Amino acid sequence: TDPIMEKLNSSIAYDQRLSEVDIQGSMAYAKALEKAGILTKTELEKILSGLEKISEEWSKGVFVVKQSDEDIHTANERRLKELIGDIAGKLNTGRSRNDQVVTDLKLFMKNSLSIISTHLLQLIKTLVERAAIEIDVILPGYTNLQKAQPIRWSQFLLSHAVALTRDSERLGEVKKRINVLPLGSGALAGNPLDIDREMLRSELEFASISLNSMDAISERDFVVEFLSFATLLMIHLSKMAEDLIIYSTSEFGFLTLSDAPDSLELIRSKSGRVFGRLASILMVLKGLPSTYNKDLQEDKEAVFDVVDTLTAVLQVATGVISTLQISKENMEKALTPEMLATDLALYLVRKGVPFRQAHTASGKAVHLAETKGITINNLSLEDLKSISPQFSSDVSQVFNFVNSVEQYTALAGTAKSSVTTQIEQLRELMKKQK
Amino acid sequence: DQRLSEVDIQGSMAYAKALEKAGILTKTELEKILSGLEKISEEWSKGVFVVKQSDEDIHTANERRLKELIGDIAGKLNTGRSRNDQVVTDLKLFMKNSLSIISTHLLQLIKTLVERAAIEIDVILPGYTNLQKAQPIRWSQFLLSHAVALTRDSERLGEVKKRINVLPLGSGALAGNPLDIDREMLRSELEFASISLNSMDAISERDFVVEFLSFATLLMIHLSKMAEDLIIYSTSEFGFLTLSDAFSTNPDSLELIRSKSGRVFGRLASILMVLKGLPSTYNKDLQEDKEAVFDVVDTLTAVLQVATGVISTLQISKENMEKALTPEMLATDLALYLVRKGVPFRQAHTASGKAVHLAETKGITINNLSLEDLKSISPQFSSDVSQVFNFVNSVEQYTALAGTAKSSVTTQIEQLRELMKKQK
Amino acid sequence: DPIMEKLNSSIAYDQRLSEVDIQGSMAYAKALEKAGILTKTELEKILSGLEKISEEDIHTANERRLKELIGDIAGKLNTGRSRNDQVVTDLKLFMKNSLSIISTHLLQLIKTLVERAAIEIDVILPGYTNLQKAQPIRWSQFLLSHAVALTRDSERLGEVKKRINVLPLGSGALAGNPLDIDREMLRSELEFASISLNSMDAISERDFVVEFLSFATLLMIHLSKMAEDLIIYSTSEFGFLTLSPDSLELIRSKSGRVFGRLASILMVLKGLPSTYNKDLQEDKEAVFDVVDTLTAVLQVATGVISTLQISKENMEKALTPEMLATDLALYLVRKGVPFRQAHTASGKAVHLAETKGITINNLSLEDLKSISPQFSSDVSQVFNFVNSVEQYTALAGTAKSSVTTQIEQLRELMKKQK
Amino acid sequence: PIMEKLNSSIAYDQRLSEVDIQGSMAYAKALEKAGILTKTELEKILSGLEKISEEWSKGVFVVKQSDEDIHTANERRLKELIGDIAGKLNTGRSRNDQVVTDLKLFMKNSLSIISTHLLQLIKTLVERAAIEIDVILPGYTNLQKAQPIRWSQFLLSHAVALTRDSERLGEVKKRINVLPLGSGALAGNPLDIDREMLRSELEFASISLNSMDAISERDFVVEFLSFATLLMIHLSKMAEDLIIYSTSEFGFLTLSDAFSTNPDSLELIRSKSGRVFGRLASILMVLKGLPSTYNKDLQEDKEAVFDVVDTLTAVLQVATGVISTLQISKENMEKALTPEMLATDLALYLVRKGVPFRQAHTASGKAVHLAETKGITINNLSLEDLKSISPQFSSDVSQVFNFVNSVEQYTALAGTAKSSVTTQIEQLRELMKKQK
Ligand SMILES: N/C(=N\CCCC(N)C(=O)O)N[C@@H](CC(=O)O)C(=O)O
Repeated sequence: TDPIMEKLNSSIAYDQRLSEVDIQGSMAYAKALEKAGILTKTELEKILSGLEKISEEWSKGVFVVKQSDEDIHTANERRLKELIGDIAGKLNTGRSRNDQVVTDLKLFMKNSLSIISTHLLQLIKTLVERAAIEIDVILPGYTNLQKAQPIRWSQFLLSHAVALTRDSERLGEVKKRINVLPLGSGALAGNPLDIDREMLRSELEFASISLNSMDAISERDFVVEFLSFATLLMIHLSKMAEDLIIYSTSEFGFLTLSDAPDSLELIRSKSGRVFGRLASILMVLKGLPSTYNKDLQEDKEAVFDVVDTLTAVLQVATGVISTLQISKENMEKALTPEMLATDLALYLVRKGVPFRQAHTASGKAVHLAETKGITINNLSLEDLKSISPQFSSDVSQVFNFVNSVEQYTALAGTAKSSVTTQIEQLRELMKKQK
Repeated sequence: DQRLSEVDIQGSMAYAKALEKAGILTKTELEKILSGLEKISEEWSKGVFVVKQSDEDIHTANERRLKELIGDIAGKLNTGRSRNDQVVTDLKLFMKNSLSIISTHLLQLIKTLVERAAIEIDVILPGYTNLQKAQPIRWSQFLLSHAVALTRDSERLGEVKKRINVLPLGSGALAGNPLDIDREMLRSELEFASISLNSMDAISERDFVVEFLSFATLLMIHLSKMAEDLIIYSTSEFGFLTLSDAFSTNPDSLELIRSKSGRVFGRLASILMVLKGLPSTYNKDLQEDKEAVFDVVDTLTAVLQVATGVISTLQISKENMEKALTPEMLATDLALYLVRKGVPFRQAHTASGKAVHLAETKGITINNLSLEDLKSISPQFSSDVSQVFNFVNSVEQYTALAGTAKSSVTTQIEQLRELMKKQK
Repeated sequence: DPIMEKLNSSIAYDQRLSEVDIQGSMAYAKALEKAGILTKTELEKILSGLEKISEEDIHTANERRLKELIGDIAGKLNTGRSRNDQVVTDLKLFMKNSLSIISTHLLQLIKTLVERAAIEIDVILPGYTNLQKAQPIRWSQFLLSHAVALTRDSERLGEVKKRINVLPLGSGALAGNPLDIDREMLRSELEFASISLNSMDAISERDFVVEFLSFATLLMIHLSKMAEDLIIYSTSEFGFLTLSPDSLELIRSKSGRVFGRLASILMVLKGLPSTYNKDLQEDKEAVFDVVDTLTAVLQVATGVISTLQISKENMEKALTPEMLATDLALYLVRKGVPFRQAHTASGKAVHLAETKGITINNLSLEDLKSISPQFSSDVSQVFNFVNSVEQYTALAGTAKSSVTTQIEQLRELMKKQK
Repeated sequence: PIMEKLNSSIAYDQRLSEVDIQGSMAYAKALEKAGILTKTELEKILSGLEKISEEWSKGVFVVKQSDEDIHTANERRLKELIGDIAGKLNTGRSRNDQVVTDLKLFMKNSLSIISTHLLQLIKTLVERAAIEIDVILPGYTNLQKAQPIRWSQFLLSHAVALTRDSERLGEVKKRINVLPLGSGALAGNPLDIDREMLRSELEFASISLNSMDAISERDFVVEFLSFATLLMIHLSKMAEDLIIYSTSEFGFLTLSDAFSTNPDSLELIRSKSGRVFGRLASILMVLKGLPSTYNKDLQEDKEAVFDVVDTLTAVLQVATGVISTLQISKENMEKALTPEMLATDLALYLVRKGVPFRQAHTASGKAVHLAETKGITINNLSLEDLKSISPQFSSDVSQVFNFVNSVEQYTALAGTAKSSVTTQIEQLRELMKKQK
C-alpha cells in the first residue's frame, strides 16, 4: 500500500556485488541438502548446473533484473526458478535469510579484506623501500609545528610505516573472526534439519563454525571491528596527508607531488567519511533486543562504502609516496644552529655536567648570540670556556647536524644504524604478515 | 594525585638503573635514589603527599619531591629523558594493569553465564524476532549467545593488551634517546614484552588508546543488549524474571549498564577527533587522552561487576516462561514434520497454512485438531504428528552445531569452558 | 588513472543539482549582462540554451551541453565566477527546497498525532518509568508528548532554513567577485532573503550542513523513541495495539544512519585551515542521503500513527490497583496527614494486602483504619482510574482539561510553524 | 557497594545545590498557596532553605555518606534544622521534574556567561580588523597561496562564523527558558500546584506543555552540545590557521609569552573540539532507543553539560586573549605577496576591455609563459612583450602589478576591498547590539 516502504527495503540497487557469494552459498547448501536426504543426487545436479549458469551470466553482465526483484537473494532464486523448474523451491528448505545474509557478508568481507591487505602492505613496502634509498636526507623534526631537532627524512617515512604495520596486524585479527561459518544457524534456533555444517565450512572454505545460532544471527561485531580497523587506518593516512600538505607548501618547500587532482586532500577527507560509518553502525546496534531485527539491514551500505574507500585511498597513497619529489637542499636549508641548542647541553652532560646544571649554559649562549648577533656556533673558547669549564676544542663537533642525528643510536633512534635496523625489522614484519 | 604515580615512580627507578649503566650515575647515587623513590611509593600506599600548586602534572609532584628527600642530585634523573616518552610509558603501564583487572571481571561474568546455563539447561521460553514470539528456545541458548559475544571481547582485549605491552620509554622528545640508553634494560625492569620500533611513532601515536576505547565500545554494545533483554523480560507484561533487589531501586542496575554505552562511545569519538587532524610529531592536543582512559577503565570495572551480580542473583519464573509457549509457535515445526517425509518445501508450509486456518476458522488451536482434520489437508500426516505439539521436541530438532537442542547446548558449554581456560 | 579521478567523479549522484545549477547560471548571466561583460544579444544566447537544458560533474555536464548548443559564446559565463561559490549556491538552493518538503511532511505527522489525541481522549493506560507501571495516564497524553517534541524539531527546522536562505553566490574563489557584480540582483533572481557577509566565510563554511544534520539527528532520536514505544506496546505481551513490513524497526534503524552523517561531516570539518579545501566535497552525499531518509521516514511514521489499531480493552485491563498506591497516599495528604505519614500509611496498606493475598482495593474499611483512622469510607473513590487521571488538572498534566488545552496550544503552533 | 557507588550522583550534581534550593523555595511557596503548608510552616521552611543556601556558599555544608544525590542531602539538612516540618516539602513533587528544573536553571545561567565571553571574542576580532585594515597577506586554497586579501577580511571571516554561533546560542537559550517543574513523576502535579506562580518565582519565560515530554526529553541538552560542537569547529579552524601562520616557515605572526607556552594555547583550543564532540555523541547515543517516559539512563546528562560549560568558558577567554595580544609581522605577510598571484588579475585586465573570458586567460597564461622562458616575473615583461600577446594591453597594465589595487577590485558586497571591509564591520557591529 505504501510505495515508500517497498523502496526502503529495496537493496538490489546497491546489493548485487554479492551475487557470487550468494550463489556459492546455495551450491554449498544444496550439496549438504542432498546428504541431509532432502535432495536426490539427480536434483542436486540440476540445481548446481542451474546455479553454475546464472553464475556465468553475471560475469558478463548478461544477467537481467526484473522490477520485482527486491534484492539479490530473490533475483537469483527467481532466475533459478525460471531455469530448472519448480524443483527450485527445495533449496530454501530449512534455511533463512537471517543466516544467509550474514553468510553473504562475511564471505564478501573476507574476499575484500584480502584485496585491502595487499594494497596496505604495498603502501608500507613503498614507505620502507623509500626510507632505504634516502636514508641520508636530513630535515627538521617538529613539536607543535615548531622546528624541534634534526632527524633523518627516513626516520619520518618509517614512523608512518610502523603505525601502518599495526593496522595490517589488526586487519588480520579481524579477518580471523570473520572467517567463521554462520550458515546453518537458520532463522534463530539453528538449522532444523540436522544439516552438515562441517560440510558447509569445507565447501565455503571458512576456518570454523559459529558456536551459537542466536549470536551468529544477531551480532555485527565483524562489521564494527572492520569499521574501527578502517577508521584507525584513516587516522594514520590523514596524519601523513597533513604532514605532506604542510611540507608541500611554498613556505615549507620541502617537496612536490607528481600529476599534471588534490590527492592529499581526498585522503584527509575520507577519514570523516569512514568515521561516519562506524558511528552509524554503533548506534543502529545500541539497544536492540535479541535476536534478529530489521535494523541489522543497515550494515551493507556501510561495509560497501568503506570497502571501496580504503581500496581507492590506499592505492592513491602508494602513488603519492612513490612519485613525490623532495628537495634535499631545502630540507637541509631548514636546519639551523639554534636546533643544536639541545645537543649543546648534551656536550656538558657527557663531560660530567649534570642535567639542569648543563641546560643553563645552553640558554646563556643563546641569549648571548641574541646579544652578539650570531649563531651559537660562531662563538669561541675565548668566551664559552667562561660559561663553563667544559668546552675543549672538541665541542666544535657539536655544531654538525650529521653528528647531531648520529647521537640517536639507541633502538628506535634516528641514527643511520637505528634506522637500518628498523628497515630490517619492517621487512620481517611484512615477510610474516604474509 | 593518585594513579599515574606508582607507575611513574617505577618509571624513574628503571631509567635510573639504566642511567647508572650509562655513566651518568654511580652506585652511591643510584642507591640514594632507588631508595628515595621507594620511599615515595612508601608514602602513597599510606596517604601522604599532596602539596603546593606550581607542580603541574603529577610528574613534577614527584620530581620536585626528590629535591626534598635527597637533593639537587635528583636533577640527573631526567638526563636525556623527555616528558613525551615519559607520559606514554606511564599510560601503557597503567592500562596494562587495568586491562588485567578488567579481564578478570570479564571472565567472571562469562563464567557466571556459562555456569548458570548448565544448571537451567532444561528451561524453555520464546525466542524473539523483531520482538514477536517466533519459536521455542532453551533459556540457556539465550544466556550462551551473550557469553559467546563476550568471549570475543576477551579475545580483542588480549589483542589490545599485547600492543600496549611495548616499551616506548627511551624515545625521548621525538628523535630518540641521546645517551644511547639501554632500552632492553628498561624493558626488563618495567617488564614489557618488546620495545618500540620508531621514536617518532612511539611519541605521537595513540593507537593503543583508540583500540582500548574501540574494544570497550563493542563490549558495552553487548552489555547494553543483554540489559535491554532483561529489562524487557523483567516487565510485568513479560513476567519472565525479577532482579534480586540489591541491583534494583525499578531495575536501575540494568538501566545503568545500558546508559554507560553512550558514555564510553563518547570517549571513543572524542579521541578519534583529537587525532584526526594532526601533523607529526608530538602535539599538546594528545593530552586529552588520559581522562578518557581513566573514565572508561572505571566504568568497565564497575559495570562488569554489576553485570555479574545481576546474572547470578536474578530469579526466573519457569512458570511464566513456559506459559508463554503457544501452539501458534509450532506452525513451522508442523511444516517441518512433512518435510522429513519427502514433502517439498512449498507444499509443506502450504499444508501447514491450511492447518492454522482450519483452526483459525474454528475455536481451537492447531494442537486440538484431530488426525481426521490434518488428513483433509495432507495424507502425509500420521498419528505421530501429535509429537509435534511438544515444546521439548520442538527444541530438540536443532541438533546441528550451534542449535538449541540439549546436546548442542552442552557442546557449547564445553567449548566456552575451553575458551575461558584459553583466556589465561 | 581512473583510481584517483574516479573519486572526484561527483556526477553519478548529484545530477539532482541540475535545475538549481541552471538557475544560478541564468541569474549570474543576467547580472553579468548588467555588468556589461555580456551584450544584450550574448544574453539571449546564454539563456535560451539554459532554457533547453532544464527542459531535459553536473557543472561540466551543463557547462558542456551549453557550448555545443549556442556555440563558443557560452564561454563568457564563467567570467568572474568560481566553482567554490557556485557549489555552495547549489547546495543552499537545493536544501531550501528540500526543507519545505520536509516541513510539510513533519507538519502532517504532528497533525495526525494531535488529531488522533482529540478523538481517543477517553482512553487510559499505564504510564511507564524504567518500563515499570508508574501511574495511570491518558493515551492522548502519550500521543501529545511526542507531538510536542516534534514541534520543537519544526522550530529548529525554521531556524536552520533561515541561515540557509542567504545568498553565497558572488564570493568568487575566496576574495569575492572581482567584477563588482550586483549581488542584490543575484539575490532577487534566485530568491534568497539576504546575501553573505564575508567571501572567505561563504566559500569555506558548512555550518548550514552541520545544522541541518543536527536537526535531522535529534528528529530521528524523537522518531526512534516513538517507534520503540510502539514496538513494545505492540508486542503480544503488552497487546496495547496492532499495526495495519517492520515499519517500526525501519524508522528506528534510520537514527544511526543519520547520526553517522552528522558525525562524518563534523569530522571532515575539524582542523581544516581557511579558506577552501577539497575535503569540503564530502558534504553532498551526506545531505542527499539525509534528505531522502527524512522524507521517507516521516511519511512512514504518519501512516503508522493514523492506521494503527489500539485495544481499549487491553489498555484498561493493564490498569492494576497497585498503580494507585500514590493516589492512596495522596488521599491522606488532602485530609491533612503529613507527606511522610501518608506515604508510609499507603506502604502498609500494600503490605497488609499482599499478606492476605488480595489487591489494595479489596481491603475492608476496617483493615485500613488499623493503618490510619484517617481512612474514611470515601477512600473508595480512590480506586477509580478516571479519578486517578482527573487529579492532574495543573497545566501540562494528564487530566482531560489539560489534554484539551494542549491540543489547542498545539493547533496554534502548527499554524505558526507554516 | 559498587552498585551504590555507580548509581550515586551526589559527587557531581553538587553544583546544583543553589538551583536546587531555589527550586524548593518556589515550590514551597506554591505549596503554601495550595494549602499543603501553613503560613508559619512556609516561613520556617523558607528560612531553613536560606540557611542551607549559605552553608554551600561559605563551603561549610557537610555531606554524609548516606547522601545519594544533592536532592537528598538538602532534604536531610532541612530536617535537622526545622525537624519534621521539612518533610512536607516534597508533597506532590518528584526527583524527575525536580532534576530537570535544576539542570535548566543551571544552564540558563551558564549560557548567559558563555554568551558574554563569545561576544567579547567577536568584539576583539572586529576591533582588531578595524585597526589593521591596511595589512595585506596571501589568501589560501588547499594551503597554496591563491589571491591576495586584507588581513582584516581574514579576521572578519572568523568573526562572522562566530556571530552565527551566538545566534544559535540565543535560540537554544529560549527553549531552555521553559519551566519543567510541576510535571511530577510523569503524569503532572496532583495537587493542582500553581505553575504560573512557579514560572514567576524561578523567572522562566513560559511553562512545560506536556508532563511526559517535560520529564523524558533532553533536547535542551543535545542542542547545547550541537551548539558547543559547531562553535568548537570554528575555534579549532581559527586555531589551525594561527598555528600554520605562527610557524617559522610562514612567520606571519607570533603569540605573546602569556599564551604561546610552541603556540600551546592554540593547540589547547584545537584539542577541545574533540572533547566537546565526544559529549555530543554520548548523550545522542544515550537517548537513542529509550522508551517513554523517565529512565535512569538520563542521569548521564549532567557530567556532559558541566564539562562542556566549563570547557567553552575557558576556551573562549583563551581565544580572546590570543587574538588581542598576538603580534603580526607586516613585513613578512607583505613579502609573502608575490607577482605570480596577480596572474589572474592580469587576465581580468583584458576582460575589462571586451576581451572574451576564453581568449582572456589564453592570453593571460601566455604572459606567464613568455616571462616563464626568461627567468623573471610577469611584472618585468616589457610593454612590447605584452602587446605581442594582445595589443589590447595598454600602458596602464603596470598598475595591475600592485597588491593594493589587487585587493580593491572586490568592491562587491562581501569582497576584501576596503569599502567592503568597513561595511562588514558596521554590519557585525549592528548584528551585535540587535543580538544583545
Ligand atoms: N523518582 C524516580 N527517579 C529519579 C532521579 C534523579 C537523578 N539522580 C537523575 O540524574 O536523573 N522515578 C520514579 C517515577 C514514578 O513513580 O512514576 C520511580 O522510581 O519509579
